[PDB]
Amino acid sequence: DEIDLSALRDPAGIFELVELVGNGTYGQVYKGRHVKTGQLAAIKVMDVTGDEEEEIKQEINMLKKYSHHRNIATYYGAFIKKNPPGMDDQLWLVMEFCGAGSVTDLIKNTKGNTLKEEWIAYICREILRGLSHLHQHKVIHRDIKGQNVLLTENAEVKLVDFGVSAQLDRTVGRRNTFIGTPYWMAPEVIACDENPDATYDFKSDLWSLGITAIEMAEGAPPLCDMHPMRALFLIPRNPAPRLKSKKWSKKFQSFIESCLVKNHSQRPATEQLMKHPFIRDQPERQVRIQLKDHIDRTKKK
Ligand SMILES: CC(C)n1cnc(-c2ccc(F)cc2)c1-c1nc(C(=O)Nc2ccc(N3CCN(C)CC3)cc2)c[nH]1
Ligand SMILES: [Mg+2]
Repeated sequence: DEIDLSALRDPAGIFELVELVGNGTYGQVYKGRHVKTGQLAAIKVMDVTGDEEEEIKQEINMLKKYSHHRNIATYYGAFIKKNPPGMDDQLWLVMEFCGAGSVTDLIKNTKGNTLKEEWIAYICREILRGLSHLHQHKVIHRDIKGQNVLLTENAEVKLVDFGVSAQLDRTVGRRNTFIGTPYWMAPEVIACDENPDATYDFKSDLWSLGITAIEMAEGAPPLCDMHPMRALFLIPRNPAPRLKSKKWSKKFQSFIESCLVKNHSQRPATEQLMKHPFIRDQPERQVRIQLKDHIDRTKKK
């Protein structure tokens, strides 16, 4: 796990920045086009500062090792633009371009800001397959949310942004860093803010998945109205958030119930959530026509 950012080549005459599509923890993410081929790629540009140096090395290594997986946006390589001595250099991280954008963007471009149970089931399983791969390699994402779940032109689900992700040595290993997006953060993660003896593990990603499912169902996560600091206080003490409507199937209500167990000890693991009827029983690996058509309607207008 040794990266040198000196032997990296200049991106001039290879990739160019077309438009800004989003941002990722540290950096601004662009739609990059290859100068010759016209091949599209997601490119995160960020200043190589001493404060965010080891956190960028962490990301690259994690992407080099695990991004091959079909449910993780594939890392191609890195370039660097040299600013004059004393100034910070621009690091370019090139990656698979997810043409349809984020789950959050699909929600906003759907009637009543609510997705079908069958899309939520499909996406939730693809996220679980991505998380299962990561957790098996002692990885915690620690920032699972609609914004970090992207879709390709083929409506293939991809996890992105390993900027606040943890690499563990031992299987039973634990973390204590208060990090993530407040609305999606698990209670045992939020505990670490004030309590210095509090520790968490991979289970925290399965809570965030639970909130991401509610995000897809209702259009936004629980406590999205109030201030993040006003939300961080209630998550640990309030009862597990549920779906407002009862029109949702009993199996989908059961999946949110399984995901959002506040006590991480009683919470099911990744492999257990895969066997849950909501994940196991779906109409799969061919029939995603509705999604591919839904994003084609967005392309026109
Ligand atoms: C931003 C995301 C949270 N992110 C954080 N960090 C990295 C990243 C990028 C490159 C690397 F090498 C490493 C990390 C990434 C990352 N966004 C992508 C990506 O493809 N994003 C994308 C593409 C298209 C859209 N459109 C919006 C408008 N219309 C509806 C059409 C679609 C929106 C967003 C791929 N990776
Ligand atoms: Mg991949």
